Amino acid sequence: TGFLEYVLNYVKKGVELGGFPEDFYKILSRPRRVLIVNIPVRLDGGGFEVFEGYRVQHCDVLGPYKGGVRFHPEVTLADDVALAILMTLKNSLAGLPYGGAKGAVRVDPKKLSQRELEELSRGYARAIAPLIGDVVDIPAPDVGTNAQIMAWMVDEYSKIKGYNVPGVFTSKPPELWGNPVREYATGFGVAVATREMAKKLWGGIEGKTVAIQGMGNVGRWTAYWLEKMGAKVIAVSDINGVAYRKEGLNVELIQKNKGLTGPALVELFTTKDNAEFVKNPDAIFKLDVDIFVPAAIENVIRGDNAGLVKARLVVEGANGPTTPEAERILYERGVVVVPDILANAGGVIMSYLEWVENLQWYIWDEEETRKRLENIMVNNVERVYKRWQREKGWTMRDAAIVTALERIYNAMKIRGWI
Amino acid sequence: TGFLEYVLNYVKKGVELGGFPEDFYKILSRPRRVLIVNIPVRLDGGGFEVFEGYRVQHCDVLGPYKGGVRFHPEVTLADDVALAILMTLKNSLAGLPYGGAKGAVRVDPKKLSQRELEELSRGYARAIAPLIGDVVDIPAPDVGTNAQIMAWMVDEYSKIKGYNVPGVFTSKPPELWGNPVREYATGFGVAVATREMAKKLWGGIEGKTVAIQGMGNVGRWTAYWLEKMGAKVIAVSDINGVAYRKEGLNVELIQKNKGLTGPALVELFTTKDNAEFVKNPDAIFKLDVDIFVPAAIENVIRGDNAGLVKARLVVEGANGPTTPEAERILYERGVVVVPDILANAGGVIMSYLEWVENLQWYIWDEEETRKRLENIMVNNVERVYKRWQREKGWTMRDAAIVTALERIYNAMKIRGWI
Amino acid sequence: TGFLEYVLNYVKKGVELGGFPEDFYKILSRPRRVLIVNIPVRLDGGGFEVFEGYRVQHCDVLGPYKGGVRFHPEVTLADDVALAILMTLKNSLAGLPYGGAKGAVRVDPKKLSQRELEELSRGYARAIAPLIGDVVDIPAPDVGTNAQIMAWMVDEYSKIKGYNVPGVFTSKPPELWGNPVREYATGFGVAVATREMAKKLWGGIEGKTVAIQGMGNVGRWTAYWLEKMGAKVIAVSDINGVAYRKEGLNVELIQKNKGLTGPALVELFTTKDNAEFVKNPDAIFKLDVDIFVPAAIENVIRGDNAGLVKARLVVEGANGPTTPEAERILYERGVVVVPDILANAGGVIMSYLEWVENLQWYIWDEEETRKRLENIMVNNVERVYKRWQREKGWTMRDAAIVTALERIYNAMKIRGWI
Amino acid sequence: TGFLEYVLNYVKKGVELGGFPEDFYKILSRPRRVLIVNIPVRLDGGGFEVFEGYRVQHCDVLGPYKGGVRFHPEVTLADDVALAILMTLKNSLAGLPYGGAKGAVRVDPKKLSQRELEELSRGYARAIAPLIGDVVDIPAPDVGTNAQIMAWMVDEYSKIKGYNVPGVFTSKPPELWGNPVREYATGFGVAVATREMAKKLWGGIEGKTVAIQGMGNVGRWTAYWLEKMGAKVIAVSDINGVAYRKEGLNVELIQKNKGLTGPALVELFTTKDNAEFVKNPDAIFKLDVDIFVPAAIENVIRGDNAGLVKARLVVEGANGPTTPEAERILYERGVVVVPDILANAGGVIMSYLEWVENLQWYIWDEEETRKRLENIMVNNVERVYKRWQREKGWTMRDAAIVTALERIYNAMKIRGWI
Ligand SMILES: NC(=O)c1ccc[n+]([C@@H]2O[C@H](COP(=O)([O-])OP(=O)(O)OC[C@H]3O[C@@H](n4cnc5c(N)ncnc54)[C@H](O)[C@@H]3O)[C@@H](O)[C@H]2O)c1
Ligand SMILES: NC(=O)c1ccc[n+]([C@@H]2O[C@H](COP(=O)([O-])OP(=O)(O)OC[C@H]3O[C@@H](n4cnc5c(N)ncnc54)[C@H](O)[C@@H]3O)[C@@H](O)[C@H]2O)c1
Ligand SMILES: NC(=O)c1ccc[n+]([C@@H]2O[C@H](COP(=O)([O-])OP(=O)(O)OC[C@H]3O[C@@H](n4cnc5c(N)ncnc54)[C@H](O)[C@@H]3O)[C@@H](O)[C@H]2O)c1
Ligand SMILES: NC(=O)c1ccc[n+]([C@@H]2O[C@H](COP(=O)([O-])OP(=O)(O)OC[C@H]3O[C@@H](n4cnc5c(N)ncnc54)[C@H](O)[C@@H]3O)[C@@H](O)[C@H]2O)c1
Repeated sequence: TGFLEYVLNYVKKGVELGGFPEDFYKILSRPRRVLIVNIPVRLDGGGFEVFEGYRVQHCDVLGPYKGGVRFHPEVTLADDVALAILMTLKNSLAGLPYGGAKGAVRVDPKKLSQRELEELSRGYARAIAPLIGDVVDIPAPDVGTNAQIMAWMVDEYSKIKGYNVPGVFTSKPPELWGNPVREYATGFGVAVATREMAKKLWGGIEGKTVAIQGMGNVGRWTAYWLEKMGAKVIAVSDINGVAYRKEGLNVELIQKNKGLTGPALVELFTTKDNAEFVKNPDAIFKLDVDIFVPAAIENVIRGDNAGLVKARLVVEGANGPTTPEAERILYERGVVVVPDILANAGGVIMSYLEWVENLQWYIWDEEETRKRLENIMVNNVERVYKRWQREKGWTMRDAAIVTALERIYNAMKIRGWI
Repeated sequence: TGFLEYVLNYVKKGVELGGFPEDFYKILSRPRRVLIVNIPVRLDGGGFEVFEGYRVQHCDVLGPYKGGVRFHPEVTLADDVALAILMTLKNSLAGLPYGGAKGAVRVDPKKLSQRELEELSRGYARAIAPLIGDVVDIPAPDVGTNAQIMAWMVDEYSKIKGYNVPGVFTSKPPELWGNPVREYATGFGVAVATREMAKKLWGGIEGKTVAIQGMGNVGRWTAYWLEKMGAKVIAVSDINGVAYRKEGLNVELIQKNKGLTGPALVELFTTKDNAEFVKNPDAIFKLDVDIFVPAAIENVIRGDNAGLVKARLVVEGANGPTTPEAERILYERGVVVVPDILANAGGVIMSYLEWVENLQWYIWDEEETRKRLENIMVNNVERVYKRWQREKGWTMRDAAIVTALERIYNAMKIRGWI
Repeated sequence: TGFLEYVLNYVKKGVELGGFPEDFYKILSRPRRVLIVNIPVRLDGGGFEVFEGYRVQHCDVLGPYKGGVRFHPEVTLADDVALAILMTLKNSLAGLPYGGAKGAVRVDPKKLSQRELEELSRGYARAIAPLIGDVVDIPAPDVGTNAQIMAWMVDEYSKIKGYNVPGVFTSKPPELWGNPVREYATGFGVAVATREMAKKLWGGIEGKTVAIQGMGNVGRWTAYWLEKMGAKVIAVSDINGVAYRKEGLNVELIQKNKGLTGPALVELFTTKDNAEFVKNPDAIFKLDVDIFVPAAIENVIRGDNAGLVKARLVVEGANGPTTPEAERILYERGVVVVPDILANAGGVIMSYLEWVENLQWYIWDEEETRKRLENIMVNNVERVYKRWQREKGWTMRDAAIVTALERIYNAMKIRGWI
Repeated sequence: TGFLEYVLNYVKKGVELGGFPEDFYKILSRPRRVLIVNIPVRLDGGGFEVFEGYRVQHCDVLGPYKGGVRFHPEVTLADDVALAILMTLKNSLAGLPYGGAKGAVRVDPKKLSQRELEELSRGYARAIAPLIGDVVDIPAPDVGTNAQIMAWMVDEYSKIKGYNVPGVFTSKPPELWGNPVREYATGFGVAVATREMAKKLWGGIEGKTVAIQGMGNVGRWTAYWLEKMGAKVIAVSDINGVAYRKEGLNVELIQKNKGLTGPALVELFTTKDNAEFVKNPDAIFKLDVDIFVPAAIENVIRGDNAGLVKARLVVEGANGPTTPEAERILYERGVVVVPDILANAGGVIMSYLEWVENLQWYIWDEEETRKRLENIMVNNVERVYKRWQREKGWTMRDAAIVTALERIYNAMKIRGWI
């Protein structure tokens, strides 16, 4: 109910800004339908154990329910219900024909063997099965789960139905009806998001400075595709330190090191390439750069350090890095931040594309996929802009919240729900 | 949560007496599946309100989930999960091929308008529709619901399947595939069970004196069917006092004045039929009668008054009339008490008989229905007695919880669940 | 294929006798449908294995398919196709609305661990699932299978549909929606059949010396129920020897000590009773009784010992105990041989009742069930008797088969199949 | 069974060369499902007849089963099971999400009328109906069948589902949701493969000499498109003889005179083209050419003529034209032979494209169809080629098989099947 409150405030805040009837907020604060279950599993080493899991199907209007499932020992309904609501605003803002769901299972995957894990996975999918499906609810991986856990579920559902049902789960192995672009979908998306921002602020991202935080799965690929567009990745921090380069770091090294972890991949720019290694994860901030990209964790661009920020553009790659207090501070100095909800939505858009491909049992090539993925992204930005520019005091954040909140309201009205 | 904690302890006490593995208890302690739903209703005044509702489905093994739904404001899942647990054992004990479930909806029906109520009922059914059917989960009425509500849910479900589904809900109007016996179902059972226990103890019931407490739906019908079996109903009470007649009360008046409220029945036994009267509804405990039948409210026989009970046999028509302490007190005095899970099951069994009739689109006459109900009841009273006499230091209560718990245990074994 | 070539002629014989068209023979020759599956099992004590299985579905005119499933290593398709054909005729003759089928899985159940057997059993039900159902095809146990295996199958199929499906497999545990009367269903039937025949040849079975060969399941209860009808059993054989007693073997002992194996039973007759023991299971043949009942195995009355037979009436309780050559001889001596397809059909009939009960989720008492079984058998022997006497030269065998080929034939015509 | 043992051995090698566990061979060896059915047909002036048919569904891992249905009198199960295993491998190699299946009906269509042939075709689609469907099993034409027959099966299936289900059968009439490109699919694919194989060996087909064997449906269109790619068709043969012309045969005569049989087209080259014509058809094995294409029958290049071919590149147009022994020879003589499983896969590929179009109810133009078709084949070639070089001693066929076994094995592992 902690995190939940926050979301209930995030959405409630948006409503007041969009002048929406209290009735609208009503049907949004409560999930449409929630299924709680207890999966019984017989440990290969031992006796019995029944795990409690669930699926949160928040809203349907734009299309089928979409959302990943978590496998963490400290999970609760309220958080996922709260998360599910967020998933509804994201898809809506992404311009996808998706609803918003979120599932979970209370267990520590690091306590189960391959047999016990696959056993639980199959069990969870078989349990919620009567309520999911390729056109009703398409679960996806999250925290504990991964492409492999999804695969087992896809297979379990397929045996129940008696035929192969690929579209019921997304982000599955390339060998099991999946699309490879998923590897850098979020990154490529972050790069396209920002590239479009510059084209409207400075006229183009070409030849611009870039300071990315976190060479994980987001930051890493955000730097690669960024340069391919015309940016200069001069800094790429991480837990250890940073990698400076006034000419621009050689990101092409990332293609031949897609498994060189994040921290080590930071050293690579120091050991192999010739770059300045300033051991300190708090330097990329004050560093004189055009664009700063926090693609690591949350609570990074707080108020106590908001002053250090030198970049005039902040594309939130990580989830909720800039605190509300900082959001204000940064906006009153010129620095503008792009709503993470919009920027890192490339992940969902990718799952969407995988899904569409599954329905017509046809897989597109990398080039093909990347283009549609980009096209959507490019069109999502153009939308939030018009709203943002047609209002004073309204931050990108607010523009994005309303824009999403407005698509849902619109659908519900036409549909005759309110 | 305190009531649940109470039901779980109750189950443990039984899991041990029967000597079942803890794994068995692991499967029963948690419900098989829960479906929380939020149905929005358009009120007359204003236009919007979303209600909280759900359907707990405890265990399958003996057959489809069965259980009523509660329409009450102060409702919580925990308590309802507990009821579904008790509904599972009760069905097992009754010999019915039923599972056990329980649904609820937080709302006060005495606040909604006739229209709004129908709208809510149809919304509840339509929301839980995918998880119910005449062979998967058959709901029924409870505290805030009645026959009329069942009717609105039967019609709704039927307009969803595209044809008539009479067995998807029991306890429905006689004019809508119901069975008139429901009126006296429970009372007829209490009477059948009391007679059987009387036989296996005194050799016969008739001539035996009976004192029933409460002239409600259970009590008034128990006092009527018991006299038909030979008993001698000499005393009946309600909130307004007690009606005594040594020669014996004329129960025929009950059938000639059913629906004549409860307290008006008491005064009726005084006006028409000559009967003494005392302005004290607690005098029935004092009476020196052979059999005492509490058919009103719980905690009526506490440890602070157990020593005032003369009766040698106590048959529970209501739920929880005897306190765990009063139970022991009386027991070590020679007074045996017949468990409610066994005695008042005449209502649950009747619903079974209605369901079976609905599946074959054939409704038996009243005599046919009665004979099938009497048969089941009698057989149930046998199974509990035989076991009760096998162990030592075992109360009737104990025998039921184990006998019902053992039928579920074996079911899960053959099925390969444990 | 030798057994199949046999059955095909067994039928062709009936076709020429009844004078049915050859087009009829054509359709009844080949099975309507045949599903072959390979189930991969992960041997616990090992790695992998792929078992071969199938399910033959012969004729559907009378109603849904009904046959048993064999778990045996020497099972071949052809034999089962032949077994299917016979099952269709047997179900027709039995006066049931069943089409008769057959199934088998090549394996030695006595070579697989319990965990392995369940897995295999569950895989067979899962594989053929798309072609079975409480109203399309209801399997049953047979040689390598049993009630427990039937349970695992019902269970599996049920987790596939999503709800409980009892009527999908018969001969299931009494605790899992089965019926007790199945214990002695076959025997009782043989008892009723011999009783009816004695009423048409001698006018009553009262005081008739009977000799039962084998004390397994059939002979065991055939002897017990036979006495209750007035007959008197003097001899009973088995692998160990023969129990003689002209006064009458105390059959009540059979119910007292059931499940005491075959050979042990013969001894019990020597211990508790004063029966005379003879070390030779071929003595029963030489005995001069009124009614002989072969209930052990096939090829018991061959053409080399037919003359030795003294009984005036022969009732087959086993499958094919009388050899063809012997049937011929046994007949030109005034000895009537009641066909196995008519006498031991008590088993199929009992499976039909259990089924009819599951469809209505209502279980009948042993009384109701026994009486119903008896009824069907009587009208069968009756129906078969009228035609037998109508023709000259015909053997009960002929009359039996022809009666069967007739009900199926009349059905195909009315439906427009031929 | 001879061909079955042959195909089984053909796949045994691959399992070894690839280093897969024997478990893989276990499950891949036996067909998952086998539906055998007997369709009764009422002959015209005649009477009755029951035709035997079946569908072998081998392996559904990469996607829904796919395979053709044969109408030949000399048909046997084993052979069809064998062919189904090949289809399973072929579909894998083709990079299509297709399983592998094969159907057959034992009959000689050149004996039945149109009315009877229609009744047989519909009865077959109707008999297997429960085990097929646009996402389960998509049959197709083969020896005794064609588009006309598929049309009848599609209609019979559509009247069973209650709506039009076009994607259940492929290679159906252009007027019936089909695609024209099917006409030259195989030949175009063979042409694309060789053109791609040339580039790797030399650097282009432009200028290279080509010799084809048989101007049927495969060779004919292989020659047409081959020339369009820079090739120089100097020899086209058939049963009637050969046609040489070092300058290059004008293929325009093919398209314009499409549907002019095989041999006739050959004469047309001797009449409307100054090409030589030698009676002896074996001459094609002497002409020194860069590329040779056997597109007529099997057993064309054996051990007795292997050492005579001049071509440095041989592309298998027909099925199994090159003898195992001759393969040994030709290879150790510097001649590379392109596996038929890979080369003529063009028709199976097109079959996939027709399907995709049916699922989205949209038909592309010839250009669109050919681009996707060309791409797939080009990609299949690369995959095989790249793996072929990674090992020594291996042959094109060797790498082709393993390339196919790998995609399947991988999917089975990720799925938990092994
Ligand atoms: N592709 C996705 O899964 C996805 C989509 C939704 C949103 N985003 C969000 O992006 C964030 C990161 O995701 P990811 O996939 O890149 O994670 P990741 O786990 O692959 O990488 C995170 C990186 O952060 C670095 N890091 C930790 N603390 C740091 C600090 N103080 N300063 C600098 N670097 C630090 C780590 O060393 C690591 O390399 C999350 O908040 C996530 O929700 C990711
Ligand atoms: N047939 C059923 O619905 C059913 C089945 C399950 C269990 N029982 C249980 O039996 C009890 C009564 O059910 P019912 O359907 O007859 O209810 P009811 O409302 O028809 O009647 C209860 C009666 O109790 C009387 N009463 C209350 N306090 C009393 C007191 N101190 N002394 C004497 N009379 C008193 C009331 O005035 C009323 O007439 C409940 O606890 C119920 O759950 C009933
Ligand atoms: N009850 C049924 O399931 C059923 C229904 C169909 C037909 N019948 C047929 O009846 C036959 C027997 O079945 P069952 O279930 O009673 O078998 P069972 O296995 O229970 O008992 C068979 C008995 O035959 C005895 N036996 C073997 N050889 C003997 C010999 N030479 N002389 C004397 N006794 C001998 C054994 O010792 C054993 O006690 C089978 O052929 C079966 O197919 C039975
Ligand atoms: N397009 C397809 O359907 C397809 C796909 C799978 C594989 N291939 C295989 O290709 C082979 C041929 O198919 P098609 O469609 O061209 O067949 P087709 O019947 O249309 O043509 C074959 C041609 O081969 C000629 N021929 C036979 N023996 C010959 C000889 N000794 N010398 C020269 N010519 C000879 C015939 O006269 C005929 O014109 C078959 O084995 C088939 O399975 C075809």
